Amino acid sequence: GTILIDLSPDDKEFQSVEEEMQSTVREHRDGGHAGGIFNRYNILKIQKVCNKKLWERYTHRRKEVSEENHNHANERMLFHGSPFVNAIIHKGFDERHAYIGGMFGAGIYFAENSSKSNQYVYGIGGGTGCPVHKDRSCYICHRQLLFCRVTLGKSFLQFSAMMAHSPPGHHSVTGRPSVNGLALAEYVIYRGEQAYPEYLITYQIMRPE
Ligand SMILES: Nc1cccc2c(=O)[nH]c(-c3ccc(Cl)cc3)cc12
Ligand SMILES: [Zn+2]
Repeated sequence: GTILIDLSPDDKEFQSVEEEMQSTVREHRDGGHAGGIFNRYNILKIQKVCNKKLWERYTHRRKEVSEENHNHANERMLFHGSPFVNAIIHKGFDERHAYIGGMFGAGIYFAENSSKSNQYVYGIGGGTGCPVHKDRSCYICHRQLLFCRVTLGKSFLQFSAMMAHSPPGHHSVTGRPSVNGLALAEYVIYRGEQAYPEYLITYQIMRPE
């Protein structure tokens, strides 16, 4: 069902996605261990992910959520990094894509910081790095992130020092940073239907000069 349509770099939609990718890079407390050392990315391709079935799966759930939340889906655009990216874009998000050991329980995790999702591209803690060089900080191998439309609904605020169910009466969990000054928020949904994998970004991390 899925088709991938390339966006021209001249297209304002390309530029706005690249800008969110680039401007949400931060330094991480692991000093680059999981995701590599970089301040910016070389964006190689942005593709729009088009799947009618999956989109309708998403908009149905979004409607259910907003109807439970005074007509407010609380929709965000958030990054997602995973070794299952290629599965996700064909079959949609489901329980196989959950971070089982996550600080907010077994759910599917999204980030405001692109560099945060970048840590999971090769797996939990960056795994053993790129399959070709076994290097978590590879500057050569091509990486992929998703920029996703996500329905938060009523989100449970977890103040935090940084498949299951949502907490009763909520539709998601918000991981609010309570120590790392510059960290952006992280979010968890417990229904895969509450996200749609809208953009596939192919990129490299870049070596600082
Ligand atoms: N803990 C996280 C916080 C923010 C963003 C992400 C994210 O983008 N991906 C992930 C992730 C994805 C797949 C698997 Cl198998 C494990 C973790 C976590 C994650
Ligand atoms: Zn490599």
